[PDB]
Amino acid sequence: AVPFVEDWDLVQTLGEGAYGEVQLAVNRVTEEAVAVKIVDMKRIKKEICINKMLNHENVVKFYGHRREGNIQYLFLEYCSGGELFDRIEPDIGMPEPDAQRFFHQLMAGVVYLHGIGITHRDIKPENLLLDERDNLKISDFGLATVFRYNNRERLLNKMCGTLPYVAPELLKRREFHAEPVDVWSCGIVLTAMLAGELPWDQPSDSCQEYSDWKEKKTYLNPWKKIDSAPLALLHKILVENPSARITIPDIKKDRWYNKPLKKGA
Ligand SMILES: c1ccc2[nH]c(-c3n[nH]c4ccccc34)nc2c1
Repeated sequence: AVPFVEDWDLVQTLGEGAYGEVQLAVNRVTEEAVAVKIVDMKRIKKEICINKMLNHENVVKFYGHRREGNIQYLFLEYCSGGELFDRIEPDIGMPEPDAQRFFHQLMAGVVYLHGIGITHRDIKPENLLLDERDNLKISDFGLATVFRYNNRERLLNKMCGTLPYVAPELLKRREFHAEPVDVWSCGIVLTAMLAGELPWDQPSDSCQEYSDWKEKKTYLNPWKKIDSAPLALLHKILVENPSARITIPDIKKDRWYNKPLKKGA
């Protein structure tokens, strides 16, 4: 019934991703905003697929796809808060309570994804978007994949993600469980929120700072910035053996996880 309701003005670049660009579009009638992620197939059927499965307040909403010959357009929730990456001040981090709130929302979203059998595989502050109220949303299912189907797990073997965030089993083992990889990467992001710095270049036995963590020398950065409650949680998440690593139901019971810290909005 409504005429030009389907015209959007491309208003500005939001981020020029590796595969193309995302542009803030705005509806000319309604003034609705959306990010339109632009992928030129000639330079994704899975990313569209996984996106159609998803519905949850801490996951970026996907509205639809315009096909346009070669240019793939993906029509996604606009988060005017930008990326979490930007609320982490270098060498400092952010207030404990802001962190603990963003960590509760990250867990929520991750519980939502594992429970529908999807693994995101690239969790990091650049992929954690914040709306106008400062609600966290998990973004970008470009690297993600299925790890339970018809209620049977499959082990992963493809190496992916982003080295400083990646679990150590994925560098040492041919095959590994999906869910401890995401947990692990959640703890790297926590460590960043609380110290403003990343602990190691990669979780290799050839990485001095990683050997230091494994040795427990927490009198060094970034751990000295951290504080015994959160850090105790981090001692359970960054455990090298993925079978011994804390799981999400157990992070929900953790003492700092349940510590009152913040006065509501
Ligand atoms: C400020 C700066 C960059 C931003 N990127 C978004 C954004 N929302 N939805 C997306 C979906 C995919 C990629 C980016 C986004 N909002 C921003 C606000």
